[PDB]
Amino acid sequence: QVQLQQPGAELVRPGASVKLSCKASGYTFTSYWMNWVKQRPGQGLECIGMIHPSDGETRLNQKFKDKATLTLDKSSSTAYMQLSSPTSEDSAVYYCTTHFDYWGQGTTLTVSSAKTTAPSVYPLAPVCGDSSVTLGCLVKGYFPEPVTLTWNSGSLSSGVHTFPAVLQSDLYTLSSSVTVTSSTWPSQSITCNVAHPASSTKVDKKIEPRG
Amino acid sequence: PITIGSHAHG
Amino acid sequence: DIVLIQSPATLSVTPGDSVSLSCRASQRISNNLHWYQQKSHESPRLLIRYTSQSISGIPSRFSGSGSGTDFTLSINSVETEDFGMYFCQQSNSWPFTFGSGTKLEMKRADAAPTVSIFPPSSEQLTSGGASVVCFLNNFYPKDINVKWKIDGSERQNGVLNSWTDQDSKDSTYSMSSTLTLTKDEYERHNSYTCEATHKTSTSPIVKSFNR
Repeated sequence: QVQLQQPGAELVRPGASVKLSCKASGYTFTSYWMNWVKQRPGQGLECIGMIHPSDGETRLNQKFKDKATLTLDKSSSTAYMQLSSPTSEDSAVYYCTTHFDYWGQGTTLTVSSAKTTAPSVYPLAPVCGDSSVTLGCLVKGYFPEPVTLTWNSGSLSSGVHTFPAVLQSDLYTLSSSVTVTSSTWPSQSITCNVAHPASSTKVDKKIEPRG
Repeated sequence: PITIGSHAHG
Repeated sequence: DIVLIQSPATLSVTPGDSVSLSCRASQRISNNLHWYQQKSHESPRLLIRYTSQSISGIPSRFSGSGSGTDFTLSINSVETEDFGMYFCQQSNSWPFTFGSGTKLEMKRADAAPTVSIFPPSSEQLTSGGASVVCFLNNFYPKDINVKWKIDGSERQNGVLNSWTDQDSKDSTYSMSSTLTLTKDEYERHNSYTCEATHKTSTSPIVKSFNR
């Protein structure tokens, strides 16, 4: 079967070049154009360019003429797209697709100067002296994605909103809310648990009423 | 010259 | 470059409804117009090529029409699996360009947000940073304006906003907004307010505390 295999994620320091790969299988590699598409999440799609593996004929979008370089390693049926001098505007998902019918899963490229960094995890109790109660957990200053956040080790799963992480000045912030009846908390305990595989950390923070 | 969808559909 | 204009931005439907999505081109592109569907966390999928030629296996409720500068995607009776983003793309001239997308979402009753404000935790306040968190939960439709006020005056920089996808079970949206200051600055103001304006009311929902 036709497959276009892309890594899920790449991390790059600003100013350091990165090469993304798209490994093709299950068809004649030299019979179809290979296209690269950029998408900033929640935003639209942009054609970066295309290369035909027959002879390496390349068409670039002028917008990327100083940013993107398309190459191949035909012996391994792989197409590459190299980004020069990356900046935070280059953080995006990048797809390879042949004729816009078969698509790779996309590579999430993140540009940051950060090292692997465990999050600071903060319990959020309601305003001091303030039928339902909403508690929160703030997950700040980490790198890279992802984290796994749970409440009461997963046994508290309803009434939860865990928000997508947002990268800002090299680090991610995420938050989660949980809503329970006022007879549930604080009479029963509620704790936010946060695992960050890249740092091998798992942290618990009990939500306590403010004094 | 590229035909959109021609890889999967000719 | 050829510009593609899509409308509307958002279409809110009940399963069974019929819809029409518009794409208009800045110049004649003949029949060289394609439609894609993109679901959350997925790559785009080719739906219709060359204006009206439906892709093998795409349900027959989908059809495309138009020519020259004016194109339409029709969905006969929307199923829940049809919710997501729809993009048009022209391949008349290089660089191939995409429209800004139409989001097809599930219609439900208008709902005001449940708003909750959280002062910095004492844990964070042992650090040099201070974040105030506001959760705006379970509202509909998605359009919402959130302001942070510090001693009555609006502050926009150092704000980090994150939005959930439409909830698959109740069709609402939620948003988290985080205002971060240095601890030193935080301790030099008293009043912190999160203000939400949503179509469900003429007056904003205001949540506030004094430090």
